[PDB]
Amino acid sequence: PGTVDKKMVEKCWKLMDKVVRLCQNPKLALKNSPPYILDLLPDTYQHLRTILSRYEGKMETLGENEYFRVFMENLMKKTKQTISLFKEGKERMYEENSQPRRNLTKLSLIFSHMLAELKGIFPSGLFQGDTFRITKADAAEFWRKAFGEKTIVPWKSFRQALHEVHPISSGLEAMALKSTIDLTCNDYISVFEFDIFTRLFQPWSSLLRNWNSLAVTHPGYMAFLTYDEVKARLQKFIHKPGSYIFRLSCTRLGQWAIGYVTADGNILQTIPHNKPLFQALIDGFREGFYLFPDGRNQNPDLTGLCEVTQEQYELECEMGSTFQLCKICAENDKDVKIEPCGHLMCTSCLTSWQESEGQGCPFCRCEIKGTEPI
Ligand code: NA
Ligand SMILES: [Zn+2]
Ligand SMILES: [Zn+2]
Repeated sequence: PGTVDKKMVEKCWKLMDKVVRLCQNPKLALKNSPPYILDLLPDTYQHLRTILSRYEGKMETLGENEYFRVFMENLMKKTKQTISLFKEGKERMYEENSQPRRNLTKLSLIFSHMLAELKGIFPSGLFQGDTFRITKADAAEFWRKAFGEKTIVPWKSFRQALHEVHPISSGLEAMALKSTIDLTCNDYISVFEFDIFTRLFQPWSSLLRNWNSLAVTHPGYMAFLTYDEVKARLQKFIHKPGSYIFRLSCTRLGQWAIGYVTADGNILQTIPHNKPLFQALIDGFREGFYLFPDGRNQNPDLTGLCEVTQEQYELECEMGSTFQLCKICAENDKDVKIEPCGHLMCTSCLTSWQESEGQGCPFCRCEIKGTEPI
């Protein structure tokens, strides 16, 4: 990734301007709900101006900073990808539920994560990547031992280092993990992304089993939603007290929020504090609040996560080995992803479901907007 100079910054601002103008189109009728691309790109522009200001008469130093170089390459690639999406999408961009339009939401989330990361690494415009404080102590010790004060690490190197303490036992597991951690979708892991991941999937001692059981195999997991989208989803279960879902929030990375239907006709949400999510969900099940994930009658049993020992390493190795298998047949490897639910399976099981007249996704019955080969 090349040195950042005045010309490159100029080209990025023009590319951002084009994306903003494409997204102002009244026919898209974007609601200002997060991630709101019409605020994010102006806000990213503004924070870059703050950086450039702090580095006035020091552009040669800023322009060589590795994080900054990688960020500006990604900003240019992501804006070009968004412009390309409109060009190829044509009138489908105006269909609220088209895949092109859902792809715009995905890019908008990425722009949101990129701005959060930039603000975290350049608070007030000054590079502070090398003094970034990782929240969880074990995760912080891991990063320092493997990487020192580095702000970003190529995925290939991050994987090899993490594997030494938390085995990544299969290629498919690695791809799923990368999609979870690499928020900015650029094949680098920053200290900021690592901080987020290790807060979400604490405790460190069972990191990857926590991730699998919360983000892969749990029907209550909604990934990034707004609170209005959570309420909209649970309102369908307003007459089933104990129905619950849990989500990430693009405006507050590193935290979970659990929405649930009460016994009195209300929907509330709780942000768990000083408690891993799985313990929050065990407690809430026992207490009668979190009974029916996404309104389903069956709730996962997370107590196997209760207690890096040698035993943890072996449990994670086994989970990672089984990860690649399609869980409908338990025979073929996963090789297709359903959109928009994101569930993975083999194409044999998808076909069999469809040939039997089965509707929507074989796991969750969500309508299939498209599929993507793995
Ligand atoms: Na990244
Ligand atoms: Zn299968
Ligand atoms: Zn599904």
